[PDB]
Amino acid sequence: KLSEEQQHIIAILLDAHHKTYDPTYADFRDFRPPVRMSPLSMLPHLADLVSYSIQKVIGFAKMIPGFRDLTSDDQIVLLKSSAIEVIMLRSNQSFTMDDMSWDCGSQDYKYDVTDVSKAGHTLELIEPLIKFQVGLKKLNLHEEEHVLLMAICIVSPDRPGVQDAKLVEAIQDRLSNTLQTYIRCRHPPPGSHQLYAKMIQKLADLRSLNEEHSKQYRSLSFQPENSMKLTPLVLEVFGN
Amino acid sequence: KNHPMLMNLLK
Ligand SMILES: C[C@H](CCC(=O)O)[C@H]1CC[C@H]2[C@@H]3CC[C@@H]4C[C@H](O)CC[C@]4(C)[C@H]3CC[C@]12C
Repeated sequence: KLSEEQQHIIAILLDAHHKTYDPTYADFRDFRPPVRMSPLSMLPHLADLVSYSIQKVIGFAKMIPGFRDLTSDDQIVLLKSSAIEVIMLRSNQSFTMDDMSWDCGSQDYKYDVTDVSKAGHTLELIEPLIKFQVGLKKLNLHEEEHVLLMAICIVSPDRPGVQDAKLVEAIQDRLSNTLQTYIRCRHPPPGSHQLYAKMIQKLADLRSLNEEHSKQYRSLSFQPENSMKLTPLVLEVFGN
Repeated sequence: KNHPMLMNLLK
């Protein structure tokens, strides 16, 4: 029926999210300006956007109940592996099926397939990413479920390099049970039909998107002219 | 693999 602890967890995550995801997107003005013509014209802007987003995901992760109990090394492994996935997940909030784009408050900060494809990454990444956004949007998750999914994504014991996988697993299960119980007690059918299973599938979809993003990143890292336009944080998190 | 900025943001 959702223990006091589980309600506690959900409250913590909702707050953590509100403190790390600003729906006014007021900080986007600090990013190097977007350029829509477009040979890699969107790379500078989106590089800053992603770098900024990485910082926000780290802020969120640190507030996840139990994350603080992990070692510095394990925290780093988890963030490095989940960053792009959580970024793709949190972005579902600005994504709109009306015109298949991420509407971040204004024309200049509204990104579609043509914009997102001007940063060195191909449709081999973008097409599946857009499909993912649609599938996730169609789940019509409660914000409670959205934040739980992001936290579950971050605290994954099977990430390469994890040391105390047992501690990680325990922390994740606590989150996974909170999710399974919230769906049962707070998400009325039919919208709840196999919802947990579908949410877990999205975690699988994100692994695939992550793998493809990594593949293309490596390729691009072989070209200094592009790597030159990224940020130090991106270079560090994604590989240098 | 020594992640200075990440480590700093986590602490
Ligand atoms: C604008 C969107 C977020 C909206 C929000 O926060 O509400 C973000 C989240 C998912 C991001 C894509 C991730 C993969 C690629 C990374 C590369 O470093 C640059 C291109 C790449 C294609 C990104 C583009 C910008 C996206 C679509």
